[PDB]
Amino acid sequence: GEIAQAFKEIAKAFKEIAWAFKEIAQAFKG
Amino acid sequence: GEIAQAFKEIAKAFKEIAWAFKEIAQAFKG
Amino acid sequence: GEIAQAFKEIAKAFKEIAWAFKEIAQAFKG
Amino acid sequence: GEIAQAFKEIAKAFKEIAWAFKEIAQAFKG
Amino acid sequence: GEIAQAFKEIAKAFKEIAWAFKEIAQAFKG
Amino acid sequence: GEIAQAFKEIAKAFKEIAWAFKEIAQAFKG
Repeated sequence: GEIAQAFKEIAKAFKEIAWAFKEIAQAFKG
Repeated sequence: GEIAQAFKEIAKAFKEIAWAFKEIAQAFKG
Repeated sequence: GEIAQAFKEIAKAFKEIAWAFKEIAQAFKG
Repeated sequence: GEIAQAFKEIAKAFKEIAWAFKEIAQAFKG
Repeated sequence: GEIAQAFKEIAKAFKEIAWAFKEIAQAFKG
Repeated sequence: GEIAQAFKEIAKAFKEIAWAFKEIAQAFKG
């Protein structure tokens, strides 16, 4: 289904956003 | 229908947010 | 109905967010 | 329902994070 | 009910991330 | 299913992020 595919893409983007947030936090902490 | 179309547009925006986040994280690495 | 309308409004909100973070990614170039 | 409500709350928080990112990037340039 | 629960937890965390970014932006303004 | 598991993982990652930026925000005060 198109909706199921969109959810998969949204999950993948959330994980990429999470990883970028963690890199930014490391930049401020260091 | 219209619900599937809205989810495709949500997914598109999420992909663009994830890309921007990766760009921002890369700027904090120089 | 209003289920469709809710996801349509979510699509608009995240398009606004995508615009915002594209501008932030550009602002870090300067 | 509950998923749409959570998307809306996430969108509102993203917008506040975007505004703060803008002020931070602007600070780095004067 | 798992996906709705996960979305509620994501929304909770985003509210807290937003609070922190607003504090950080205020620090850069003073 | 799998998509529920993906969002459960995302929830755990963003709670870690909220924790990280709580510390960063309070470090910007002294």
